[PDB]
Amino acid sequence: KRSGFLTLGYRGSYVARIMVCGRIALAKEVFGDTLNESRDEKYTSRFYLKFTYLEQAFDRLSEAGFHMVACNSSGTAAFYRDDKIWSSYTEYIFFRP
Amino acid sequence: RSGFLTLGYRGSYRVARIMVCGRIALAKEVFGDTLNESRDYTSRFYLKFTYLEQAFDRLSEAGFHMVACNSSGTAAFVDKIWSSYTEYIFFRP
Amino acid sequence: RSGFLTLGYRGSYVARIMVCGRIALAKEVFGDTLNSRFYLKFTYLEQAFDRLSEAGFHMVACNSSGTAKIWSSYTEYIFFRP
Amino acid sequence: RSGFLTLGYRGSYTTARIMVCGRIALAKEVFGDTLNESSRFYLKFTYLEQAFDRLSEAGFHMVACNSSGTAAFDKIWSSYTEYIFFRP
Repeated sequence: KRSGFLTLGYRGSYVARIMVCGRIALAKEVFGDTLNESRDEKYTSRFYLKFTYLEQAFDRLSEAGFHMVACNSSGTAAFYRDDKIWSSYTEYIFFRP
Repeated sequence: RSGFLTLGYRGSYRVARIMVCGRIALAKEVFGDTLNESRDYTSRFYLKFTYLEQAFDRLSEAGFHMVACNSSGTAAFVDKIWSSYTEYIFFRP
Repeated sequence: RSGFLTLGYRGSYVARIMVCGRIALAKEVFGDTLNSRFYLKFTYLEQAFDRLSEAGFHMVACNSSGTAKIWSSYTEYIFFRP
Repeated sequence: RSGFLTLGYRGSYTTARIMVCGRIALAKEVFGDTLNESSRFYLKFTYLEQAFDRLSEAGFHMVACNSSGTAAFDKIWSSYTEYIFFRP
């Protein structure tokens, strides 16, 4: 089935890492040869994106017919007391009918 | 004087409740009489007459900084209707 | 699944360990509860970090403030699960 | 003669200057020429153990301790501990 979900993970710290989770057939259709599997899962796996920024991944998902459904963001900071270093991780859940 | 404060915002995209968890001394110092205990979320404390932006101003003037955060927002068929629940962790040295 | 958990306790170096967060996350991690300012509280040997570590939570922040003689401190631990 | 003094200490123990807060008369008496203007000052040629000895020999007792530590992704820890001393 061409329908399904695709989770887009982004681990940033304010060249980051972009993750793609979901069925393999859906990941290869939207992202092509930018996938890099890292198993750590039946018919689904997690991939890392090369030669692709976050905005480009959105354009690939938008043209493929996916829409953002859920978004799980979380960040933690560490300290003088005015300057902090944030380390966030966001998951954008996309779905295609 | 030092310690943590937790905010629990459950909004949509203005009728959102703001849960507060932490020491009673720090919560009373920042929010004052806007603290209320629901006699009906492990703290049962919420904020009256206070939006999320106003809660950030009270924490900033009191000397608290956002050290951690975790948001989770879903969407239903409607653009769309987004329902997000966010937990803010504030800390004052 | 995700969320924060806070463990605050007033000791004299030990009283109850108050728990902050959601009731769903509190009962999922702990088999103990109660009825600071927190409705739920755990009274144990302070080895609840294991019940938090294997459950998926990690210590992300900590703050201990004590005053004097005998010291009366109040420590707050911040745990988070992705 | 009597007053308060605070010793700020910052560290970064992943997976260290010393600050002094108080009156210039009390800070100059305890730490001599080790403190420099940053009132607030920072110490040189002095560790945390030696700073406690200078306050102990001067008559200051530790009355408060506020230790804090924040982490960020097995992570980068940023700890800040200040000791509040007082002499009658």
